[PDB]
Amino acid sequence: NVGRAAEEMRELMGAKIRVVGDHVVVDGKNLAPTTLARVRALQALYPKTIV
Amino acid sequence: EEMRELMGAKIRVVGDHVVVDGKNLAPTTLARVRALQALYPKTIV
Repeated sequence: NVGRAAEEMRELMGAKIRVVGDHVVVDGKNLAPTTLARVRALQALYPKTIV
Repeated sequence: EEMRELMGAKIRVVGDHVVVDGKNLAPTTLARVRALQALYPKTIV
């Protein structure tokens, strides 16, 4: 279930925007390198991830 | 629980996998943290 996977991602970052769509989708305009590195650090939690 | 005792600046949460986070940790602390990486394959930092 991607619904629970999305919730886990949301808490770990709570400037990003989290939406469910069909796969996990993360978007943002001006994010710090640390935030991007943190975001792609969570990439090892679900293969179906796009940034 | 084993990870928590071995470090008791870090924050330990259960989530779904073991999650470790912190802002300004010493290199020794990071080296110690990834030294515990040989205890569970499902670890992220």
